[PDB]
Amino acid sequence: MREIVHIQAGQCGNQIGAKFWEVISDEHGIDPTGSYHGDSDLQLERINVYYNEAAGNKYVPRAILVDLEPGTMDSVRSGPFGQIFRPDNFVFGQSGAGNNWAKGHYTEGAELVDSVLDVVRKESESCDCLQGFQLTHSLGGGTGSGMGTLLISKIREEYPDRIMNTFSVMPSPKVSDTVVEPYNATLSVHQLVENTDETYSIDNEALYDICFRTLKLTTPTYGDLNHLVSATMSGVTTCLRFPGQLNADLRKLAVNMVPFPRLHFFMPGFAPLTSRGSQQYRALTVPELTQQMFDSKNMMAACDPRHGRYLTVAAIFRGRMSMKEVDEQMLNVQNKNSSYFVEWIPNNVKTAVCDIPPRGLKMSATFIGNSTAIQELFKRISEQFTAMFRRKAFLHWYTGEGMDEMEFTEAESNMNDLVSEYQQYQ
Amino acid sequence: MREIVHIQAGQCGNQIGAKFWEVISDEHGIDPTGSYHGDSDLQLERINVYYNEAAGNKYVPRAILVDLEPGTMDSVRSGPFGQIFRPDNFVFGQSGAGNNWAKGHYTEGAELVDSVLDVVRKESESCDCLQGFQLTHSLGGGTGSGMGTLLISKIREEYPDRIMNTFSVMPSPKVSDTVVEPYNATLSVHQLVENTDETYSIDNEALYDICFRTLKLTTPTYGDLNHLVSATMSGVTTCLRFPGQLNADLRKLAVNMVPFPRLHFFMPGFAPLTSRGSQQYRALTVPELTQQMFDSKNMMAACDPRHGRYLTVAAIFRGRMSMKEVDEQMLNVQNKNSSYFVEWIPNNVKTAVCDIPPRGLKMSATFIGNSTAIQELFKRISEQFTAMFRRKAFLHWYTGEGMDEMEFTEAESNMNDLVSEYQQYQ
Amino acid sequence: RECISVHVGQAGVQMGNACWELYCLEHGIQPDGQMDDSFTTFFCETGAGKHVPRAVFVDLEPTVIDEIRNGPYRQLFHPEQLITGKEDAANNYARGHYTIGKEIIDPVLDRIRKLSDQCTGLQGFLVFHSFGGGTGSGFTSLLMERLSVDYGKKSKLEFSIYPAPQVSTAVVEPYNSILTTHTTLEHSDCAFMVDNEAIYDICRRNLDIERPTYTNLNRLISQIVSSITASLRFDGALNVDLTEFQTNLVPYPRIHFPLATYAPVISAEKAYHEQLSVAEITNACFEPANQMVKCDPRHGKYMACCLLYRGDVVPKDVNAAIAAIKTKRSIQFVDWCPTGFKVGINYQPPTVVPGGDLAKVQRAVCMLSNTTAIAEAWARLDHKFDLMYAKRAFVHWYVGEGMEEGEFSEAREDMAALEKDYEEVGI
Amino acid sequence: AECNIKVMCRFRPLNESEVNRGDKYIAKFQGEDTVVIASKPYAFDRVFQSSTSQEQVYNDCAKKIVKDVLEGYNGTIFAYGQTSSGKTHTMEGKLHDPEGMGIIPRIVQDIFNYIYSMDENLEFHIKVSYFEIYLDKIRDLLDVSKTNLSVHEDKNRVPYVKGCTERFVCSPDEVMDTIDEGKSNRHVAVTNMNEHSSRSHSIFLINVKQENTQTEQKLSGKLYLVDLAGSAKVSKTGAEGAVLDEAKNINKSLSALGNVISALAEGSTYVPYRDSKMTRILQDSLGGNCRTTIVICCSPSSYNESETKSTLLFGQRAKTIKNTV
Ligand SMILES: Nc1nc2c(ncn2[C@@H]2O[C@H](COP(=O)(O)CP(=O)(O)OP(=O)(O)O)[C@@H](O)[C@H]2O)c(=O)[nH]1
Ligand SMILES: Nc1nc2c(ncn2[C@@H]2O[C@H](COP(=O)(O)CP(=O)(O)OP(=O)(O)O)[C@@H](O)[C@H]2O)c(=O)[nH]1
Ligand SMILES: Nc1nc2c(ncn2[C@@H]2O[C@H](COP(=O)(O)OP(=O)(O)OP(=O)(O)O)[C@@H](O)[C@H]2O)c(=O)[nH]1
Ligand SMILES: Nc1ncnc2c1ncn2[C@@H]1O[C@H](COP(=O)(O)OP(=O)(O)OP(=O)(O)O)[C@@H](O)[C@H]1O
Repeated sequence: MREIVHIQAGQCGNQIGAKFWEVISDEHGIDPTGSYHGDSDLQLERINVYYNEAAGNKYVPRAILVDLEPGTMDSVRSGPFGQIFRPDNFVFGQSGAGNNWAKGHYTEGAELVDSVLDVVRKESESCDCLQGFQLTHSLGGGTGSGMGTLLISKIREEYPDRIMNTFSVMPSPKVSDTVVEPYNATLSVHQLVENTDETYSIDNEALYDICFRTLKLTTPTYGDLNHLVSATMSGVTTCLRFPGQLNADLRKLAVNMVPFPRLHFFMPGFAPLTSRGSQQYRALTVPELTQQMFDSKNMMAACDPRHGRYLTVAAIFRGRMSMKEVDEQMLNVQNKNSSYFVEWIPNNVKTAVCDIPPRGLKMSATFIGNSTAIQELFKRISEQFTAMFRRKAFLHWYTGEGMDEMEFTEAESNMNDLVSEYQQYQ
Repeated sequence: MREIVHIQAGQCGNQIGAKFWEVISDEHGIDPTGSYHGDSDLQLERINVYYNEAAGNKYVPRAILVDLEPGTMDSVRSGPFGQIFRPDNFVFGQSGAGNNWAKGHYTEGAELVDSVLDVVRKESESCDCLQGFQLTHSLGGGTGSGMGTLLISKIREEYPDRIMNTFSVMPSPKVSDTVVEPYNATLSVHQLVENTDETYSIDNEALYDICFRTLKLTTPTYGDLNHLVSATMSGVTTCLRFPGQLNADLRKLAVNMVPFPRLHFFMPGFAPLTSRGSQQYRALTVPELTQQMFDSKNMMAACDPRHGRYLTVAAIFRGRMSMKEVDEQMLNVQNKNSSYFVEWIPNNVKTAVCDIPPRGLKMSATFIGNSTAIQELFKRISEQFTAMFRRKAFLHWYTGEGMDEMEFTEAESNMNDLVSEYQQYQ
Repeated sequence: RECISVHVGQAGVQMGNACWELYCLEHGIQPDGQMDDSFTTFFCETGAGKHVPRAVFVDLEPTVIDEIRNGPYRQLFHPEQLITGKEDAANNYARGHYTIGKEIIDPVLDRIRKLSDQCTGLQGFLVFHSFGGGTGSGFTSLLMERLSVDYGKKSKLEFSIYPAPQVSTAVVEPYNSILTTHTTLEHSDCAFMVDNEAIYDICRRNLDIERPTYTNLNRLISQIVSSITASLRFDGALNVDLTEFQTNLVPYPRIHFPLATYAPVISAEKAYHEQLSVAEITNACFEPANQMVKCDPRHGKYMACCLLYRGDVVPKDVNAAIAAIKTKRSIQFVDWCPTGFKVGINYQPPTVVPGGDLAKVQRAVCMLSNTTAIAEAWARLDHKFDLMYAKRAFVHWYVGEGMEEGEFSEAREDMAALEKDYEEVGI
Repeated sequence: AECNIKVMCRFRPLNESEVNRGDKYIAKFQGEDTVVIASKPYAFDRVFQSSTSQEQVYNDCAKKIVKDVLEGYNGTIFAYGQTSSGKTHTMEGKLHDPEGMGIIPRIVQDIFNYIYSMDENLEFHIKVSYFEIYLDKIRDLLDVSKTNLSVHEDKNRVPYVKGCTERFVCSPDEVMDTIDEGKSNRHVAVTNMNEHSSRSHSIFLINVKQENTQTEQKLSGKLYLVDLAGSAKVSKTGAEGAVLDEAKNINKSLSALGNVISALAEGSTYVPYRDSKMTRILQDSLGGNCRTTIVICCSPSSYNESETKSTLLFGQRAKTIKNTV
């Protein structure tokens, strides 16, 4: 019933994807070996929505790990939950892309894309009725942006009616661990803007910004950053994994958040985000959570929403709570801040709640926002691309794989178009 | 119901503010950890008027500690009741003001005032219905007078209808632990006279004068001085923290004590003030308390009231008592001393009583007086400012932060005006 | 005399789970499926010492259906009657009507046929849904159109939950409500309405529940829909039937929108202190803030009014109460219907659920009344729709399903036709 | 510099499915420029009545466009309307007959007849292309192998098709041959409203390149011939099964360009051409160096009164548009 096919592309997509199966396995109460040791019967009610049944009451995940570097799979396979994945799903190349979009899209990806399409076809026909695709990648690099965006195009050709969901991390100028980020970035959004129906814009610097102020971790690693973004992946698919008073499927989130076919780049958020040294000094009631959800500094994107206007926003709550306090908080949050909300839509908020909260927390929610402040990211990314493209810097490596410079200009044409599209509705 | 937002600015404001939460916590019966261990049910009736409810029956105080010196917060956090405060409320800078009003108001305060306005907005919207602001600062120094008076201006802009209460200690020539007191003093009263609705004028030398005669402490520290002034902070807000036969809210005290918009500088006092070696030789009946309340030497200001005339006075009693003896004492105290009371007002006294006295005392009261003798403090403070300003002494440090010398003259224009205002009604 | 019902959407099944637990405890039906002519209207006789409701919970999304199968009330409802789909409507009028709607009506429409053939005294139909969603908008108009062309003459008691003026759960609910009302304006005989923040206001002031949930909201809604059909179940001094709601409330075939309210709403500790008679509750239901819809009745004029009482209510003091309402000039009736009062009484009193929020009362009342006050809500819904329609907001999802821009214009002008009818009839 | 897009209208006679139902002839004409429907005038450039034959429509609408596209500018003509409105018969008709043939053979014949009238030194290089946008894929009909082509940008950022079969043609009879085999491969489905229901948008290009040997001046003009499908209601057509998927992709396109005309009419900032890929083809026609002429088709029956009123006001929004010619 409404299965979701997971596909982990790129290095970062494998990390957050590995953490995604980790955090939800504790919610369903699945051992790392694959056997069930939970407590609730509702965990088995919708275990098939992500997993597949097998002999001995073992549940293998419907994960397809793809990467052009075999060392990444060795780290994921040797992890805590690395043994639960299927060995057949671990398809991979031998030579890395080396942070080149042309290699992972034309030459290095084309030899492997024939091998992955037969694998995802197995997981697609084996299910009862597939709903969509939950993909994880990074706009930087070559294997994430090149090969990850390639199979988005092929899956659009084969399954044009299904939902194409993407949890994509993207670069920024303050934190940049790669020189070829704007070239890889502008080439990836050309495919995401046309093919995919929904995308979550996650900025890496905001993952560090949120851990200083609210969580105040003194020694944060990448695993801590994967924990908070993977919670958002669990929040979006909570309504169909457990029952609730007001269920909202991933398609039900799409129609409320995607007012136009191109304006589907969202801005995720999550709460409660509180340190252990300040957990006792906080009330779990919803008004203290609602002010944290719509906070300018709480979200995992560096774009300040006060510099623009929200096109449409969704909040999927979790846990047993009172609906009047939930619904009335959505009223005062938007009318008091009417300047930060478009007047040509009467109600920008979408509500949803579930009866089964995460383990260890009684009250929680996930913030999903499509705002016009995201064009600031497209502004700085476009200027970094135009600054390096205007003298043809770092393009001769791309031409070696048969790539034309006009495609960079066509990607540049798409960049200012979607920028001007967000500027139309502000 | 009628919440009060506490904000501790400056070094001395943090000390008396820390003592303020200490003395009232024993009245409400709150542990330093945050749990309740009292005896009466009325303590929980109005615990929300200062505290916020949390999980595990824990009550965090609605205190916002602000200071430009991080060493002060380490002493307050490591105190007896330092662990009950919220860690998020501990906002602070790194570099001290160094006793400069311009630094804490224009440059050093402006970088932090953006950080504190979002914190007080959280405590303001989280409450049911805010009543006012209970602030503590010192007219001396830079962080108390500069940054503390700055946010008074910003809160007046955001909340012009709410009450702005200030318990402000001020300098004197006999006891002066700082060279830049009159410059910091005259700049602070320019903001307090225009923005705030009510202010308590506390003189530091009178805190020492009262401890010799009545209390006769042989080794008094600053903590002993904080105890007697913090009792006055509990007396002003007793009517809404516990029930009484004649309740007087902080706004009900304002209209009786503030006959004109500028004449709101009060003169606090407290009784019983008796040593342990003379407690048995005193009667707790109200006539022995009333003569101590209106005594010239009992108050915590060095201005002698016999040299002027009382504009208006208020006395908020505490404990179960007889109203006839209370009311009749207010009659003979004013008619026998008609020279020390204005003839153009028929009744200068305001009465109030509560049924729940402090712990360890059965009878008590707080003296609140607006008298024309306070101009003597403005006289000596103005002469010290004019003596140093007439040759531009100690002004070049203020000009480094972009401050103009005309603002010192404008502050000097306000000084003689409010001095002449008190002289009009004497 | 019998009647069948179908529940659509999360709003329907949540009221379906809440109303059938009320119907079973009234007739002494234990939740295990077993315990004379009182339960025959809704419940059947399954051979010997066993019953089954005349209910079919239909929904495209399967989370609510299997929860009822794994819920506490497993043995009451038939396992086959609990129909489940394959893919959610996803908040779209078109998706629950054409793609997912067409492939599931065939199991559903033939079921209500043969489920009615075993019956003999089928008085009509009553549905439960909400036009704020997709399955409640598209699939509901499809089935109601599919049975109206077959039966036609039988009644249809619609119970839709409209969005509030400022509170709202979705963002595209004007598009969902404006399209489904284009088909409901002509086929539906009558349609009672419920609101979101209004019913919250009932439990906030009178019932003092500062933290309610949808489970509490559906209980008092179950009291409303159970009290209107209480005349046919139990014996009454003045028995009324489901056909009375068509004759006495619908002055014109395209003005078929009554309001809904209920009284007395009172808590346990407050029930013993407050006096219970017909005079105080007769003034409570006509109180404007005591309605289930944010709408001022003083602005409009009541076209018709119906009253249905329960418990030990004699016909003397109830007639004196309504006579005081006639001379009270706080509200004004329209000149086109001076004697716009339909009184009813049933002997069986209002029950109470074990552990419920409502208290036990010896009498109750529920008022359904047509009025011209609801034109401003259609003006409000039509006004906000023009803001989004001018920018073509959220349109690419509907045309991606198979529709076009034309029927959006038909949905706009059809509601525009309703406003000119409401201001004309309100003269 | 700026030329207004010519908006013309055409009504047809009642077909067999409408006269037996008993629909009333609501089409009321007032002169040539304006038409009255339900006591509402709708001003246009030229309204064609039901008695207008195939040759009469061609000489009035697309006669000067043959001269404009050969002068050096571009050209584009397309038909908007509902199913059974007469869009296929207007453009396609019956090609092998002299009278019953539509516009697209008449466009071909006028180009070659004009070349024979010109002097010999003007060398013409005409290449034809023909594809269709079906199930959100640009399937080529000249070759059956490839089913999806890409749309890339040229030197001046004007989008156009790449990889399509550009057949170089010499004689006019060969252009008639490739049109006939192309229409034979067209996926034409059957429904209740029209047996010959074109369920997609057939784009036919005639890229006329010309250059003079004496002056050495090269000129080119893109001549787009688009024949779109009908915005029909599912309740009227009674669509079920595979035809529902065909209805989705066509309705996305006509709604997408409907946003373009409303965006261009009201004068938006962004002008979202990139909603649907069908709208990407028509960028140069509506906001390029082209001379566009929209010819809306409608039925005079009372049964299609709602969709036809939407088509007329859609035409009124098209009148306020201007090209960057
Ligand atoms: N929040 C996290 N971010 C990560 C993590 N690992 C990498 N990154 C960030 O994502 C950026 C690029 O993503 P990747 O590491 O996956 C580069 P990729 O594997 O796709 O290409 P190649 O390794 O060259 O084959 C990278 O520069 C980091 O800023 C991680 O574990 N957690
Ligand atoms: N009654 C009390 N008075 C105090 C106490 N501490 C200081 N003071 C008096 O207040 C005077 C100035 O107040 P502060 O100590 O707070 C100087 P401030 O912290 O505002 O500026 P900086 O320390 O330079 O950043 C000071 O000279 C004392 O006369 C105290 O604990 N109790
Ligand atoms: N009063 C009340 N309203 C409800 C309840 N459950 C759902 N609703 C209403 O249903 C509306 C949402 O539309 P639904 O038809 O339920 O949507 P859905 O069931 O989530 O399915 P999708 O539309 O596909 O997302 C909300 O605006 C609610 O007002 C309920 O238990 N009580
Ligand atoms: N102007 C006209 N005069 C006479 N007959 C016409 C006219 N227009 C259309 N017809 C008749 O209609 C028939 C088919 O109509 P047609 O296929 O053109 O409908 P359509 O609306 O163009 O379909 P589609 O929705 O596929 O575009 C033709 O065979 C022809 O006889």
